[PDB]
Amino acid sequence: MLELLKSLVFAVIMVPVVMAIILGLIYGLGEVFNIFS
Amino acid sequence: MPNFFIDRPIFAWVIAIIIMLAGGLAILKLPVAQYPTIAPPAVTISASYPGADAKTVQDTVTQVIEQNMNGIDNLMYMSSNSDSTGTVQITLTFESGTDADIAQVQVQNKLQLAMPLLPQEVQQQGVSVEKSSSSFLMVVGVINTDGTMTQEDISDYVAANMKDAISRTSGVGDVQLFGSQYAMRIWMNPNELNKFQLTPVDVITAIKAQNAQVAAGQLGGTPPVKGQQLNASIIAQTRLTSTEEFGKILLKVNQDGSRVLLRDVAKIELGGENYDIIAEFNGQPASGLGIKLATGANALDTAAAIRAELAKMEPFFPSGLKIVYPYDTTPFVKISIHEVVKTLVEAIILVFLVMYLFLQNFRATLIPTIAVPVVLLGTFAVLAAFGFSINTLTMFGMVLAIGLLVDDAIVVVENVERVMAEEGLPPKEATRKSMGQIQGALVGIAMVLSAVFVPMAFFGGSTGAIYRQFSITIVSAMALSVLVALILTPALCATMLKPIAKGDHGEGKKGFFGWFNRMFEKSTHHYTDSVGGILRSTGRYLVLYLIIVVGMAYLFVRLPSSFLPDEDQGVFMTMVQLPAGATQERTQKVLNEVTHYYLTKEKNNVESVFAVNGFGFAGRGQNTGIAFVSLKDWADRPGEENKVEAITMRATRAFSQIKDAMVFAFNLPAIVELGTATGFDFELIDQAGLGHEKLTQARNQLLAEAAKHPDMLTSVRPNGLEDTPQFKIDIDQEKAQALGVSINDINTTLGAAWGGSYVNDFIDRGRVKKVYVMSEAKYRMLPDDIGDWYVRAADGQMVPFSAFSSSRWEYGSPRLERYNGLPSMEILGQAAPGKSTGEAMELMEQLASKLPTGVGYDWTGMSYQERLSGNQAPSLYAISLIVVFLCLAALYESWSIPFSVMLVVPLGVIGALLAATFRGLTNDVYFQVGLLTTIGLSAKNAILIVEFAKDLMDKEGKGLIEATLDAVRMRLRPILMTSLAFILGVMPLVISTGAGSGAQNAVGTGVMGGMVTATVLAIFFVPVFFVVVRRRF
Amino acid sequence: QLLAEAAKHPDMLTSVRPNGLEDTPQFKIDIDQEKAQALGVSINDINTTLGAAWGGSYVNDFIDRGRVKKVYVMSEAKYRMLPDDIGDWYVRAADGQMVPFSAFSSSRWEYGSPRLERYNGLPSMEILGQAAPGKSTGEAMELMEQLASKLPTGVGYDWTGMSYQERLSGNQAPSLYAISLIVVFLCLAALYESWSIPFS
Amino acid sequence: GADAKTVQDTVTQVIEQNMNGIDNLMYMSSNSDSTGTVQITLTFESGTDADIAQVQVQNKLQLAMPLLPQEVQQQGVSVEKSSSSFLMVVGVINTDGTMT
Amino acid sequence: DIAQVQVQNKLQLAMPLLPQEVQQQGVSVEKSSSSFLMVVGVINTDGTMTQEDISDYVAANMKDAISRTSGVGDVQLFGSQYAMRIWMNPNELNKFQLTPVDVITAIKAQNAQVAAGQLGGTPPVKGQQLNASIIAQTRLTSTEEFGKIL
Amino acid sequence: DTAAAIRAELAKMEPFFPSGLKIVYPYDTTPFVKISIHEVVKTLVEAIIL
Amino acid sequence: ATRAFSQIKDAMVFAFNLPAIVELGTATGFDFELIDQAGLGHEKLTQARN
Amino acid sequence: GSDLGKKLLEAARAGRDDEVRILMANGADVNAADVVGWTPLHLAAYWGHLEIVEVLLKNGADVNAYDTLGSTPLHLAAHFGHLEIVEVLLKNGADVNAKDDNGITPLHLAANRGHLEIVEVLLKYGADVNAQDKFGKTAFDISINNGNEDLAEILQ
Repeated sequence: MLELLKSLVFAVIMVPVVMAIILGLIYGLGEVFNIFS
Repeated sequence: MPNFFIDRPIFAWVIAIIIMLAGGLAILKLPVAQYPTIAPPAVTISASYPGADAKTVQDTVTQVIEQNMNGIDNLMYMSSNSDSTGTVQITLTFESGTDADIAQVQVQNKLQLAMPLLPQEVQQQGVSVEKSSSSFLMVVGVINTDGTMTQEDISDYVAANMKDAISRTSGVGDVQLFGSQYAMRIWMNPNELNKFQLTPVDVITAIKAQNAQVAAGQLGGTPPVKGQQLNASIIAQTRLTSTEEFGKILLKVNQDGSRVLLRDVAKIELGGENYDIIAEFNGQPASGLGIKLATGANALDTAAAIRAELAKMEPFFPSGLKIVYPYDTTPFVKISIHEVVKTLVEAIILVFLVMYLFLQNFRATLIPTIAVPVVLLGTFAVLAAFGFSINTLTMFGMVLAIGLLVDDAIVVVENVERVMAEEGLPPKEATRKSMGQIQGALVGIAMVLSAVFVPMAFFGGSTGAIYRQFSITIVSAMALSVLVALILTPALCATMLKPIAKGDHGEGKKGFFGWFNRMFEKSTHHYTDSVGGILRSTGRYLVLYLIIVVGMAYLFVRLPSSFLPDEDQGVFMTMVQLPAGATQERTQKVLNEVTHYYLTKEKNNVESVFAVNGFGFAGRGQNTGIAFVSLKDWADRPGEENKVEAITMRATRAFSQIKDAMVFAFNLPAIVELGTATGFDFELIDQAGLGHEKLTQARNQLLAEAAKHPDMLTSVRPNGLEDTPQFKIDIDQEKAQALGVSINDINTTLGAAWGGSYVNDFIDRGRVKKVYVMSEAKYRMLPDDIGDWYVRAADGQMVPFSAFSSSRWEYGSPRLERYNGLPSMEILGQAAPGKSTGEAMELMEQLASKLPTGVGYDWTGMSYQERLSGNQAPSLYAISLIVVFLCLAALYESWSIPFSVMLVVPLGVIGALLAATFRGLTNDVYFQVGLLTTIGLSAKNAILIVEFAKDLMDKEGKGLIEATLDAVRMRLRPILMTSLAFILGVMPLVISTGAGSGAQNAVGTGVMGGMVTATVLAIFFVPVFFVVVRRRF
Repeated sequence: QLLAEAAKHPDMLTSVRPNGLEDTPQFKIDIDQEKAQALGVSINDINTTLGAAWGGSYVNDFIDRGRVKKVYVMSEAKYRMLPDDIGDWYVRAADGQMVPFSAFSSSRWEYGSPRLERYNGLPSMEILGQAAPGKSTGEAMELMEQLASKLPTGVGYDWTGMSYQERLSGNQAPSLYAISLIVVFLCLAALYESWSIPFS
Repeated sequence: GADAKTVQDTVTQVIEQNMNGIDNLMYMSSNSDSTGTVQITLTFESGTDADIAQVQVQNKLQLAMPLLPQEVQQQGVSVEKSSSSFLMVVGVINTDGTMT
Repeated sequence: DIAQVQVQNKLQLAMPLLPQEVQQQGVSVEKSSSSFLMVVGVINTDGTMTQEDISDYVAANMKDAISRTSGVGDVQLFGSQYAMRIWMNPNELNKFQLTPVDVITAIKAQNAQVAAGQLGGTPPVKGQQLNASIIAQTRLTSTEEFGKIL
Repeated sequence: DTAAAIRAELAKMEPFFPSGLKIVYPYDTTPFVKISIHEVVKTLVEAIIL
Repeated sequence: ATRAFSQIKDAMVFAFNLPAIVELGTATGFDFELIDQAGLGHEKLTQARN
Repeated sequence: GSDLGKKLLEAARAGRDDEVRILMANGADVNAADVVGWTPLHLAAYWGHLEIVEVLLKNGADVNAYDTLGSTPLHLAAHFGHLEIVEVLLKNGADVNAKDDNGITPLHLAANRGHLEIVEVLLKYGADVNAQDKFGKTAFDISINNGNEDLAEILQ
């Protein structure tokens, strides 16, 4: 009854962070392939 | 189908309920175990010839059996060991899939027909047939705090008051006892025998004649006289129970009227059958019960029942006698399974959160949370059907199937919401349209993932027995997922969702979620523009594709292989070996040093030390021993330095600087059946009757020529014992006849005195027990004692052994071994870093081709499989690729479009090869399965992108570039949703230190990296491949 | 005690009886090895004589009408009946002396079980019974479960044969109706797309 | 030539311990007589392959003959499927008194 | 596979009732057809060895590995394995007041493995440094050792 | 399959046979089976062509 | 072979080709077993056979 | 006792010339004995290591060493048929008539196993043919019983 709250905390923390990380990777690859043209 | 359940949602809810109830009943009726039956079925014939050496035993017992081991079906091989303790072990190994009962029976039957050729001593001791391919579920120990009860007394108490209960427990399949119950030991004295002109033969005969049974009949029995009114069963002399009774036995009566009794000449006691093995628990004498689990059992409830019975019986024990649990791997299993269950639930919570984050609808999140558990429970029911269990491999297949389940749900819900938003349609018609789009895609996905996973079930041996679990688990999960996406999720999206119209829901709402919609729209537009700029010149990116293929091939070649990763099961094993000619004293000194070390310099981590003397796996002799080191719980020892690998290295460092010995510490292998990662097992055989000497010469020569190739081989060594000194007693028959001595009496005296003789049975309080006559330690300990033993001639005079028996020293093998009926020597070795098993295994053949004549070779263990069934992965994966291409051609109705998908296999693969390379892993089973999972996910995303593009091009004529851009725009959202959910549900498996950390990390790394790379690359290269294929054809 | 309690219930239990045999008298014959050795006689010859003379001794086979049958050496009936008939049986010593058993043999009586029963590794006693006419077998089993509850400690009870299976038939039933009802309810809601038609 | 108390400790109880741990065992009884005759009856669950049961018993039994008197082994120990009740009872009679 | 088991479970009761001359030779319970799958002949191209010497090789080196192959069932040998064959002469036996029983006893006594025990065995004394298996009497390996039998 | 196993086994001692021994197969029923199957397969192919 | 072997004396030498199913014999053949059920002996049974 | 002597025993037993040189250059004992009384000479002869015998002899290895039961490197060299070992041992003072606790000499050993090339050397180096064992037998009786008439002629 306390480990699940820890997991939910971990999730609410990382979900947006992991999302921003993936989106930044996508933005970088997009800028790269735009430079390639 | 979906248009049949949207109008009929109660039907779908009913099917879901039925599946849920099935899975619920299954999880109750499912056996739980650490690993399934992986190792091939084997059977061990164990025999014993007390007082014999290796050659006597190999001649009178082993060869005889092996010659009558004919006519047994499905036999892969057999290997025999014959030790100087009289012990024999003939291990037969059958083809996988064989029934371990019918084979045991064929063996027991051939042996039961062969027995009359063995000497009476073996028929009298007992030749047993057991199943070998099992392991101790548990090992219970019993000790006394006070030094009153010794090893044998504890063993007797165990055999009497504890074994029968542990056997009547539920799940307990086999119960072996370490130590032997009481036995009447008769230690004789040669001086006091010659005093009365006696011999051990007289003792033997008297004991045989004065302890036996007698049938004496009845009174008034049939046929009776006419008039009998009474019948009674007669009871004549029966067996003896006490020790005094054995003391009151008459051996002789002198001319002076005196009486000769045992208690005067032979010290009688109540000891054990064998002292060869001595067990200690933290220095305290102990006894043990090894417990192998039964078929279809629950290890957890079984261990609980055992602890409950032993607790019930504790209060009825003597004073100071108590119980302990050295080897209990049940907690490791409990934790490893609880962790996977927690991971499965976290993978649902994360799906909920992700959906609420992108789709602000709660009614949308509710759907996957209902669809995924249904599929997991249906998978449990499917397993229960096919006869599978809840094990490590199955649950790790489930935690990899969750990603496919999540995708199968999220694609549907996302597309339905997308339609409802764009076209302002309501839920029912929006679902109709989305399913019209996605039906064939889901079906082709199902077929593709089947083609990707099924080919693994059809490997050979233990490798295939492992892969079958993952394969069937994931295929069942995916099939139920597809059925669910076609049956239930549409009805749920129709009856639960709410209506929205003409709005991307990103400009009318404020807060974190409005801002997130804004940012996601910006990023989607940027990705669209980038892809649009890409599609104007493609070769610039096909070249990068080729570069990535080359890089991943390089990483694949430079990645080391493996079978399974070692773990921290809460226990490990120390092996003690001594030089040729050691004893119990020195081995126990070394073991006590080991214990003092562990209990002092590892007190912070180690709890107990169970030392068994005279029991090594390389040899069951007297100069060897082991220590089962038990650790505290993973909670009371955090940190790598306090784990089993660091403990092992430190112990080896502290034990290599030791004297006159060889001590090693090692970790309990994953599956007790030792399947190494890159090692082999090479048997060097005598095909010409050369002998032990020439065969040893060839072994030494081969090891020498192998030490000269360290670039491919290393740690090459024999897995046997080297010759030791042996005492030869040459008898002369001329003198034995002159003095009137019977060679039979000579050898009977020698044996019964120095090795031991089992005479007859007696009855203790209840149970029945043996009677062993023997010399006394101080009279059978050196050659100077030989002349202290006398025999009786025919004329009556007594004669000393020294009159007719010369003596010498020689060298002889303590442990002989054979492979398939012919002498052999076992050799071990590893492939040197950077090289594989095939290269070393071929080099050893090249070497053995240069050995003396008559010497040959063969392969055993993993080397057998690896050679017979170790080159069929390419064929089955070619089958897989072909079936996938054909299914994709059917789905897209084209022979070229499928390539657009089958070119994303590398994109994810490399992401798994990088991570596993960085974190320092190998190419093990879990990695091999995460690879296929990531490949399936990538192919899923690509298939939907391609089908969306093609549907737009065909039914709307949008064009190539426009349709492709629209497809990727519509497909971003669900791709990221699935990737994020899966990455999060897996990350704990990567950041893990404790139970199951090895398998957790191996499963999680290669899929985290895989999805990370397949998400941010496939979205770019798939449009490229599609436009390429469509412009070419 | 249980049978006595049951004999007070002729309206439920009848024909109650154990499936066993009561303890019986047994005749022990103690052979004194010392005196047989003093008289040159062997323990083995004595055992063989006693066995052959009182219980029979399978010697070997023979051929009757082409079939293989046995050969039994035994004593005449009038010499095996009473414990006072023994002593008429003699033996040859090392010298040949006719030695009678009465010199080295003693006798006594005891009580012992001619048949011992165990059930699941525990000592046990089987009891067969019928249900009284008009009654059933469940009522009798209930009554017997009651009676066996007043018995001393350490004395448990169990059922075998038609009484084991019968027990299952009484415990399966609830789990068989309930499920058979649910599967119906569901099966209806599916066919008639409603949770209410089932409930009616 | 054995008193039931003997046989119940040197043959019966020496086998019964081995038979615990079989796949689908339901119960088992055992009877030791004064003639030495021993009968140990193992009843399994319904649906079991009686042949595989006989087999598993033959397997769990050879673990015990190492511990049984040679007069038991030399007389034979049979492991055979069983039924408590007779199907038929054939009788044979002489009508002319020319036999007993 | 079950018929064999029932048959042998029934024959394990009869085996004791058989003479020892039949047990020693070994009773076989095979499960096979009554027709030869195949024959495998072995010959000398150099005329060096003869029937006995080829049969011995076949038996000692080839019959045991093939009779363990799966599917075989039964193997018949078209020859005979070696054995120390001892041809008695009655006149030379009467010349020395001997009979075949004397020969048999002498062979059973002077050609025998014996369990002679260990030198330094357990339970040992406090302070023992040596352990060594004892060798007392081994089987014979040639005609020379059989001739020396007294 | 049994004859294949037997030939494979005999192919492991042929290297170790003393100078002079030679294997021969004077009675084998198995080749006839394989050949009678190959001939029917040839028939099937011929019929497809026809 | 059978014709050239009937000209051999003191012997019955017969060559034959094994049937399709060696476990099945001549087409339309019959195997018959005379049995003694009264304790007659081998002599009276030989007389009956003859 | 230093472990150097034990490693020397092991290396001689296993046939390691370089290691034996390495150890003796460090001053390792050669009179060292195993728990049964076998010095590196016994082990090197028993197993047939001529190089090791020469090495150990050059550095003062007692050729007349006797174990706990009267066995010498010559006894083993004769029993196991190591002609070169026999010759080498005698060149350096091997007592060809060494007598054990049973009265058995290298003559009886070489005769029990039919070694003529060795009996020749034993004799011509001064081996008493009439040497009786404990029971009263010699090489002549040991050759008559074993049926080696050739040896009996070599010993007349």
